[PDB]
Amino acid sequence: ASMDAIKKKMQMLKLDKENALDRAEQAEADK
Amino acid sequence: ASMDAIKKKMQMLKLDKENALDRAEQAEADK
Amino acid sequence: ASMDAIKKKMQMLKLDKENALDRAEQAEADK
Amino acid sequence: FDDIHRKRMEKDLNELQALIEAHFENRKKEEEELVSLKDRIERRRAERAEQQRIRNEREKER
Amino acid sequence: DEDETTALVCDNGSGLVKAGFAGDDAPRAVFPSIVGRPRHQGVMVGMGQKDSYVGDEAQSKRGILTLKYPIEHGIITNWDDMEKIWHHTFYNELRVAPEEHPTLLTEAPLNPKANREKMTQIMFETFNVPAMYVAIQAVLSLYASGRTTGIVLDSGDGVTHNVPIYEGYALPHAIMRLDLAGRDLTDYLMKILTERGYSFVTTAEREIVRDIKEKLCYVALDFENEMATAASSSSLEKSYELPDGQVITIGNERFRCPETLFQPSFIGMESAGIHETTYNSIMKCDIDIRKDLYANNVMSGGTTMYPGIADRMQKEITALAPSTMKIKIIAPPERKYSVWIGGSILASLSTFQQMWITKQEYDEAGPSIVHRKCF
Amino acid sequence: DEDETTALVCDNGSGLVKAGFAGDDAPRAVFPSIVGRPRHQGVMVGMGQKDSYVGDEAQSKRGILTLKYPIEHGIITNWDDMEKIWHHTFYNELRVAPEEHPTLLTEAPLNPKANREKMTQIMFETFNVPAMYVAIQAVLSLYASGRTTGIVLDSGDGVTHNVPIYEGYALPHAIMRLDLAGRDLTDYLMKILTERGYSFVTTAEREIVRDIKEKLCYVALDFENEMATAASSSSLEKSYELPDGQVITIGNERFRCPETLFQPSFIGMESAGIHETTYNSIMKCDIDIRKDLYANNVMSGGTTMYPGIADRMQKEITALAPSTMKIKIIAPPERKYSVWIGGSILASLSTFQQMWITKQEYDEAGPSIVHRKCF
Amino acid sequence: KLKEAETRAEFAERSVTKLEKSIDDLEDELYAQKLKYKAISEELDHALNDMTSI
Amino acid sequence: KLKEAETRAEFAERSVTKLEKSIDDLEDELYAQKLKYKAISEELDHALNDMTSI
Ligand SMILES: Nc1ncnc2c1ncn2[C@@H]1O[C@H](COP(=O)(O)OP(=O)(O)O)[C@@H](O)[C@H]1O
Ligand SMILES: Nc1ncnc2c1ncn2[C@@H]1O[C@H](COP(=O)(O)OP(=O)(O)O)[C@@H](O)[C@H]1O
Repeated sequence: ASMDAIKKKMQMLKLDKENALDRAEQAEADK
Repeated sequence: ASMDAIKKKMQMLKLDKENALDRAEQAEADK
Repeated sequence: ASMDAIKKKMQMLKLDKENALDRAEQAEADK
Repeated sequence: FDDIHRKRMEKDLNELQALIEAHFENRKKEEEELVSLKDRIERRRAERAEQQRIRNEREKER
Repeated sequence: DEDETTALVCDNGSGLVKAGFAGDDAPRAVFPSIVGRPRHQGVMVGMGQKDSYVGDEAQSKRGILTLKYPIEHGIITNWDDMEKIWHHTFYNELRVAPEEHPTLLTEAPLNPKANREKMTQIMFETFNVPAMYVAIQAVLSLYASGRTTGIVLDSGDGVTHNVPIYEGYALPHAIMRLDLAGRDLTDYLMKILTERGYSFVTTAEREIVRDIKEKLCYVALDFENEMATAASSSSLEKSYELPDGQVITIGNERFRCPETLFQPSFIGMESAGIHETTYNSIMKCDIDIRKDLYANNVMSGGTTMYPGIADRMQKEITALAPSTMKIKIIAPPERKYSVWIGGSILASLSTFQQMWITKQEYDEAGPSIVHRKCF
Repeated sequence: DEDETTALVCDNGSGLVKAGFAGDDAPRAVFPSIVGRPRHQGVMVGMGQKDSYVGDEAQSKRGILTLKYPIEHGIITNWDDMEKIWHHTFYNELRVAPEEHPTLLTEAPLNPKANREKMTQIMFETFNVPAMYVAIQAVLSLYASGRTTGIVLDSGDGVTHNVPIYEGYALPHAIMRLDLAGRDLTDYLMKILTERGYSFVTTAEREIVRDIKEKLCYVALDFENEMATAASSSSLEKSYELPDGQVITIGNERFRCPETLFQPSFIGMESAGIHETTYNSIMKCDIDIRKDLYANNVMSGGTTMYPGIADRMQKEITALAPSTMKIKIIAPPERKYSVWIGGSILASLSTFQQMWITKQEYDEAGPSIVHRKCF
Repeated sequence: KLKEAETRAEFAERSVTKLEKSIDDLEDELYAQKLKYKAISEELDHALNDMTSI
Repeated sequence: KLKEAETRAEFAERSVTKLEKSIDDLEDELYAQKLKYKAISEELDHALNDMTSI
């Protein structure tokens, strides 16, 4: 019975982190 | 129970995504 | 007749002496 | 220095999980035990109350 | 009966209703804010008899009436009784009709907004006034006394406001609104006269005590010394004649009541007294303000008319205040009725004719408009 | 209870006192900085009753007490009351008598020397503490947050200090001390709730308003837009339960009070707000300092826990700051509780054992010694 | 004394059966709160442990 | 009859006293149920209304 706010944002903020982490590694490799 | 799980997971993810994002932005921005 | 003459003369003189005194005190106090 | 911060997160997250569990479980144990107990106390009191009401009616006839 | 559309001015407080027209120097008439109702069953037939009586009618027939005041420590709650008070004030005394005149009413700066909204609503919807303006009692108190700078000490029947104004500007953080007033003194005097063997608990008894207070009371410059002699000798006693021929002799109660203004603990109030609130309202202002406010503590409202009150407060403020600087209380004879006069001054200023809510803007917006248009 | 002479640590504000022991990462107890005294005459006999109540006792028995705060704008003005607070704070709840343990007390960087001298004198002459130190609150906040660099905003009940520190060095020429604080925010809320029909003038009432503020208020990321809707519709109102079962409903006042931090003119304060205060400290530091201070706005003290404040302070500085530059706020959940924690960190650092004033040096020099030894 | 005692026996017993009833009617309605306020809040907290598992 | 009526009046008075105590306790329990329920339902409505970003 998750509250949508917590489920949706925990996953989205988790994804911002994972995506940003991969972007940091990727961009760092480029730079 | 107030959302104690969230209060801490919230801090964890906001900090982790912000740090990962700061890394993503720097990784590219450093050129 | 309550002392109507006095009620007003009283206000006149208390105000006039207080103002004159305030002036006397300032006139010297200003140095 | 940064190890202090890591230690703080280690204790806070070990505490968080201990707490999510303790917060919930201490209430579920105390609370469900309390209602189960007092649901029974409530029923037993209601039964006794009915029995006393009956006893009072019987004495009134006596 | 007026030959010009002069604004009507009225101070509708918890005590008295003061009214007249803008441009005069005094209210034309003053009477209590009272609507009275019979507390008995009628037995004679063809006796007339109203359901309710207003102002002087309420007091004149009070022997069988319970008397109520629609304004509670500065706010209007019983607007229906106030409609009757206004109708009486305007039509049976001033002989004016708000429909043909703009109207100015007034309240304290920290008075709940509901008061200004309800006064605006009734004058526009039941009296059809062409315009309205709710004024600040502090503004009007300084206009009447002749100051742009000073502390308004409006110590009347409802509430004491204590507001510093500098060069025409409010210094609102320093306002010390205090729940200490002339209304509490009437009830306190009823209780200490009970201590003397003359119990007072009913409306008639309350009106008797309000009359005793208004005619016999004072505060004195030195309370403890006045107390020591009043408590020891008949030489400081004064009698009062009651409506029914009874005589009450009053001693130190004559000042112990009024002293509550300096010692609020007498009525269970958590307060240091009116002189400290005056002092602190100045002390919270900048030092280039304080020099002008301490020299201009200005009295308005009732209780300011008690012997020793201006000297009593000036002494206490001076004792709390720093030296070199001068501390003074302004306490003009136009006391208790000076806010009305200030209303006349404001209502008649050329610079004020753009401040009116008209009966156009009012209906488009509703009564909440007063909250944006007046101040 | 303790097996070592660990220092005891307290952060004593104009609001509350946080207390625990050196070496921990949290206070063990919190007390309000309050000493209460009865304002009524006892009638019954044998009901106990203290001359004064301290901390939580003062609030629990507050129905008939006047409640006073010994600390104002960062300093102790009443140290007899602080001695009762410290006995209670150190011995009754933490269970440690200072006689056998060093004590650390805190102050703002420009806090009057008289206050650090009394804090030192009291613990040495009344509590016989073996050693003392008076710490800078900004130092303590940076230790707790893991920083050596940043602008410390200690925005509590007393005074906002605003001090830049870089690589552990003070940059005093860039301090923007401001007499704008949480106590003033509460006073403003009392006045605007009065406008809504809920006047608060007594101690019990003052404590209710402080409770309303702490539970209902926020700053908002965008005040004017938040107010435009809150002042227009019930959809942004929140109720609060008053102690007697009555309720109060609050709209834009819910955020207008906290807004005084950004708009000090609401309380008559000559200030552009806490974000320009912060910005100017960064601006006044050397050009190779500024980048690290823009990236480290440090949140400590009260008011830092209003909703929207962490996001609002970063946005407001970003709006004043040059483009390209990264503006960052340090505002974790452990925000503000950073000053108590730092007291614990400092007291227990091995590099700080030589900084303790012993009760040797103290008696030879007297309390003025703190000015020579603490920093 | 008997009429008063009998009247009081009735009033006191009436108060007893009135209170036993208001108490039952109290407790019974009260247990409903008692059994559902904790179970609702308890299951809410149970659910929270799971609600927060994301 | 009086001793019996007094026994009933006093029995019932003692019993009503116990019942009155049961009510006082019951109401305190009720308040605890309501207050805890209120606190939980509200702490969650507010915790979730403010803690929306995760
Ligand atoms: N002789 C008097 N001495 C002191 N106060 C008086 C005297 N006569 C009338 N008053 C008081 O004036 C008060 C009327 O309130 P008022 O001051 O006119 O309202 P406002 O505060 O708006 O000016 C009443 O409490 C009344 O008892
Ligand atoms: N979450 C919050 N909401 C509203 N106001 C707060 C909050 N937390 C703290 N404050 C306010 O901050 C003040 C407390 O001052 P504080 O800085 O915490 O002293 P200290 O330095 O010992 O920590 C009080 O006026 C309190 O109302």
